[PDB]
This record gives sequence, C-alpha cells and structure tokens, in this order.
Amino acid sequence: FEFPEELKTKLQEHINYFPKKRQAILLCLHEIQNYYGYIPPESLKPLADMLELPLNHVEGVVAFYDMFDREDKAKYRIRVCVSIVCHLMGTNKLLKALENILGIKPGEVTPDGKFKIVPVQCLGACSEAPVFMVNDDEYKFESEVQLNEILSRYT
Amino acid sequence: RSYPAIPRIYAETTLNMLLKRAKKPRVHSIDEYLKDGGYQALEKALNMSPEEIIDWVDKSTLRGRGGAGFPTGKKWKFAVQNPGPRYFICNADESEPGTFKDRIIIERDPHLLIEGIIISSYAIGANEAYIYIRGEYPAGYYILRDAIEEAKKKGFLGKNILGSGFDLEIYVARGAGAYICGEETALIESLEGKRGHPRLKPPYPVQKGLWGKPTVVNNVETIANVPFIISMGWEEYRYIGPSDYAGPKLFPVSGKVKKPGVYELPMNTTLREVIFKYAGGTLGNKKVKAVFSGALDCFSSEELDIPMDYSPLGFGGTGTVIVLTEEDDIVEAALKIAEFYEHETCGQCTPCRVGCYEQANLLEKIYKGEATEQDWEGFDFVNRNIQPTSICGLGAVAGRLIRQTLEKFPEEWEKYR
Ligand SMILES: NC(=O)c1ccc[n+]([C@@H]2O[C@H](COP(=O)([O-])OP(=O)(O)OC[C@H]3O[C@@H](n4cnc5c(N)ncnc54)[C@H](O)[C@@H]3O)[C@@H](O)[C@H]2O)c1
Ligand SMILES: Cc1cc2nc3c(=O)[nH]c(=O)nc-3n(C[C@H](O)[C@H](O)[C@H](O)COP(=O)(O)O)c2cc1C
Ligand code: SF4
Ligand code: FES
Repeated sequence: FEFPEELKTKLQEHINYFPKKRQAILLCLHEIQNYYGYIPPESLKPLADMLELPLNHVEGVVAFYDMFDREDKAKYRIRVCVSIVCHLMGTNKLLKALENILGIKPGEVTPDGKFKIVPVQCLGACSEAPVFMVNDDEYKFESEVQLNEILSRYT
Repeated sequence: RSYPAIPRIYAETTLNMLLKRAKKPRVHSIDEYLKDGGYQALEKALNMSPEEIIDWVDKSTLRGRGGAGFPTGKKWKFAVQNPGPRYFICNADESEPGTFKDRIIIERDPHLLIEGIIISSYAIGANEAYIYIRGEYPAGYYILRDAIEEAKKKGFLGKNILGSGFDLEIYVARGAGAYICGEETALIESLEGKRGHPRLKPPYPVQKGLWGKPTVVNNVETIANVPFIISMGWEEYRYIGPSDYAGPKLFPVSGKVKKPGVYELPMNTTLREVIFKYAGGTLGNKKVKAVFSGALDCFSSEELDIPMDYSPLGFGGTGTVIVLTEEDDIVEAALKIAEFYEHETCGQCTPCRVGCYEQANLLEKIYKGEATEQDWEGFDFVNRNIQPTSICGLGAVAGRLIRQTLEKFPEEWEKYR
C-alpha cells in the first residue's frame, strides 16, 4: 500500500510542521479521512512508519478519537448534534427531514456511498440549534425545504 | 481566502472589548486589526520585563475563563519558578454543551488571540506555543493558520520579534472528537501524539507539562484579555465590572430565549438580566423552568437574581446559559446530560467508566418506562458514586447537575416512578 503523491506530500507537510513527528498523528489521520472518506485499515502501517511510531500506538489513537471511522466509506459526513440544546430545539425534526430526503437514519450510509449520518455531541453553536455539519461546513436547521437546498450543494 | 461555512452566531457587547470586532460575524484580518491599534500592546509588552507583565496580570485579578476560575497571574508565577524551556498552550478545545464563546473570538478576531499568546509567551519565557483547537472547528483551524502566517509576515512571530531578542513559534493542533482533551493534562498527552488520557495531578502542568517541562495552559477567552490588560494598564482594567471579579466576560446564551448568542457584559450582571434584559427574554414569553450552566449546574427560576461571577453564591463556570421553559421535561433534559458523560468518559477510572455508562443506561430506562424498582434504586446509587478514585474533573461532576435536578424538581422525577 502506497499513499498517492497528492496525499503523501500533505502528510510529510504535517509531520515536518511540529518540532516532533509523532505530534502530527491527528492532523495526518484527519487528512487520511478527507482523502479516502474513511480510515482504510491498510493506511495505518505506512503512517506508523512515517510517524516513527509502532503500529499498536496508531491503532489505539484511531480507536480513541471519535472523528475517525475505519468502517464505512462516505463522500459526505452529515454530523448531527444530539446534545441538550439541539434536542430542546428540534434535533428530531432535523433527523426526520434527513430520513425523508436520503432515506437513512443515524449511523447509516446511502446506497451510493454519498451520505452518512453521524450522531455527535455538542458542536459548540448552541445559539443556532438544531446544528448539523456536512463535512467541514456547519449549518442551523430551519426546515426540510431549507435542508434540501443545502444538501443539493453536495454533488 | 475561502473557509468552511460557519453559522452566524449573534454577538452583543456593552463593553466593546473582546467583542469590539467579533460582534461582526466575519474574519477581521491583520490590516483591519492593525488599523484599530492592533499589536500595539505587544510592542509595549516587549519593552517591559516578562516579570512586569506577570505582575500586571496578577494585579488585574484576571481568573481563568475555562471554567475553574484560577488566578492567571498566579498560574504564571508558579511556572516561572521552575527552569525552562517553558511551553504556553491555548486551550481552544471548547466541547462543553452550550459553550460557544471561544469560537467567535477565534473565527472573527484571531489576531486578538494571537496577540495575547505572544504577550503570555514572553511573560513565562515560552519560545514555543500551541493552540489546541477541537476537530469540529475546522474553519477556526484555517482562520488561525492563515492569521499566524499574517503575523509572521508582519514580524510579530519568528526569531527576535521586533528586535527584542524574543523568539516564538505558535503551532496549531487539532482534536478529533474527544471532550476529555479539553482537560489540560489530556490535552498535553494529545499534543504529544497520544490518547487523550488525563494524568494524575499533582504534578500540575506548570511543574511538569508538555515533554515534562513547565507548561502554562490557558483558555481562549483568558488569553484574549491579556492585550487589554497591557494596553489600558491593570488599574483601568480593574474599573470594568465589580472590583472583586473585574474585567469583561463572554456569556454564551442558548435554549428558550428570543435572542440566542454571545453577550459581553460585566460579571456584576444577574442571570435574570442576562435572560430578560439582554437575550430578550424567553421564547413565547413562557416562564423559565430552569437554567443549565453547561453540563455542570442547574438553577431553578428561584435563583435568577444571582451574580454572573466566580463567587460561591454566583453562577460561576464559563457563564454558559441554557434556558429551559415550563414545557421542557427535566428528566428528558437530565438524560441528555447523562448521555454526554457516558459518551465522554475516558474510562481510566473504574467508577467513572461504569458510573457514566450506567447512569445514562438506567436513566434512559426511567424515561422510556422500562425501569424496574432495582433500576430506579441503582440509578440513584450510581449517580452518587462516579467521583470515587477519579483523577480528573469529569468523574467529579458527571452526576452533579443530575443530582441538582432531583433535589430541585422532585415532582417531575416522581412521575417517572
Ligand atoms: N470552556 C469550556 O469549553 C469547558 C469545557 C469543559 C469543562 N470546562 C470547565 O473546566 C472546569 C474544570 O477544570 P479543572 O479540573 O482543570 O480545574 P482545576 O480547578 O483543577 O484547575 C484549574 C487550573 O488551575 C491550575 N491549578 C490548580 N491548582 C494549581 C496549583 N496548586 N498549582 C498550579 N496550578 C494549579 C491548573 O493547572 C488548571 O490550569 C469546570 O469548571 C468546567 O466549567 C470548560
Ligand atoms: C473534562 C474537562 C474538559 C475541559 N475542557 C475544557 C475546554 O474545552 N476548554 C478550556 O479552556 N478548558 C477546559 N477545561 C479546563 C482545563 O482543564 C483548564 O483548567 C483550562 O484550560 C485552564 O485555562 P484557564 O486557567 O485560562 O481557565 C476542561 C476541564 C475538564 C475537567
Ligand atoms: S475521572 Fe473519568 S474522564 Fe477523568 S481521568 Fe478518570 S476515567 Fe477519565
Ligand atoms: S448542543 Fe448542539 S451545538 Fe451545542
């Protein structure tokens, strides 16, 4: 297994950013999930070598941090906040609208590998509840018609 | 130039300090910052001794804005008594339910934050500084990297900053879904490239932090006060609000209010004023049932007249205000707090590991009417026994708010029995 030069340069860039190589593990993994749309299991060994860390170390880290999914491949990850404020302001109406539009519930992926619903804890935008992200982009849920237009921007 | 989409959180100030620019929901770059006298506190600080700066921050009475309210000048004093190299860290992890105050400084006035970091670094003699930002703030991440490059380009970062001989590099690190990484020792472990597991304290980071070296960890909002302390002097900074809890304070207000957002007010303000005078009162003019101070406290409608300060009878915490009205079920609300803790325990401590899981598992059964008399009795017991043997503040508080609701609203709880 070999990372394409598109990703390999970016990884080295992160690895050479901090004073010590090992500190770039979270930045490297974020870049791996952005490129593949998940954490491929095969990508762990080359990364462990680049970070000069044992494999067990890297595996433990991927397991520890929730922003990483080594199971399903999705082009777009709809992070839906399920915490106190969003619950109080209509998380159920956001999830119901998502289910009507894409046919999927939290934890599921669409058949085309395009969209995955990820239930997350407080996203720190509680004044804009119900909050959801679509990869890096963050929005306040207003209605199914509003949501529909947002999702349509993801090709 | 093009950052990820971020919601336009409403911001309002009576002081025009931390929100002077961040009251506008957009990135204020270096030229716009410099135009408002930006980086001039840095210039003044580089001419002063690092010790003078520590003394000014001590005398200003600035206390930590990351929830525990420890005196900042004092924290800096502790670190400087142990030899260098020293490390300065900006806690930008902000994962507390209802807390979204730090992100508006980052995203809208990054240079206010950068400036504070440089003065703070010079003060403790840290030549290497870190911003640990949560992974769910990617826009803030890119806004900070870009702004750091702008400051390096204008000679505020690098070797021999403005001919003072002081060297500084600020590195920006990203979290990845772990609330516990906001706890300073877990944050340090995560900076080292490891799992976000809190270390046993003492030692405190000021003695043994990053790479076992003296390390100062401060919250975004705390650091943002440092350019103001230097610019106006500690005396004039102490003029803002009451003399015992002085300076500006950001209050993130959400839930059942007409005007949800971040409010910059003095700490003499009452919780009642925050809700009705500033956040425009309750949505639909319904009566306030309770107020959740993040995932920490619960204040009934009988406790709205308390100050928003660090006093024992005060609101405290990060000044996070989640307003609940009469139609909101407190048991349904308490379940969401239980679920948070269950999802965030690092599992190092057995009573925290099992207690956080069980409280949420049993409270869910209570709510869904699946609860036996033993699940009810067990729920009460587990809620009182998450704290034993815990090495970090998470295990200590996991049952705090939920215990409060039981004591303050017994009627709503008894209906589920
Ligand atoms: N802002 C947010 O997003 C957020 C999120 C979660 C939690 N929190 C807050 O975190 C708080 C709990 O934090 P904590 O456990 O770090 O609190 P703490 O009381 O143990 O310590 C606070 C700070 O004081 C320093 N300190 C304390 N005693 C010291 C000593 N004797 N010598 C040197 N340094 C010393 C610590 O190094 C730390 O930086 C809660 O009140 C909560 O509100 C904030
Ligand atoms: C579980 C837990 C999570 C925390 N998360 C944060 C956080 O997101 N941001 C923060 O600044 N402090 C957080 N803290 C508090 C830090 O441990 C630390 O006290 C603070 O960053 C120090 O900065 P201050 O003195 O300027 O307030 C957390 C504490 C605990 C126990
Ligand atoms: S109290 Fe809980 S969150 Fe804190 S160190 Fe122990 S197991 Fe981890
Ligand atoms: S509770 Fe959902 S963003 Fe805070």
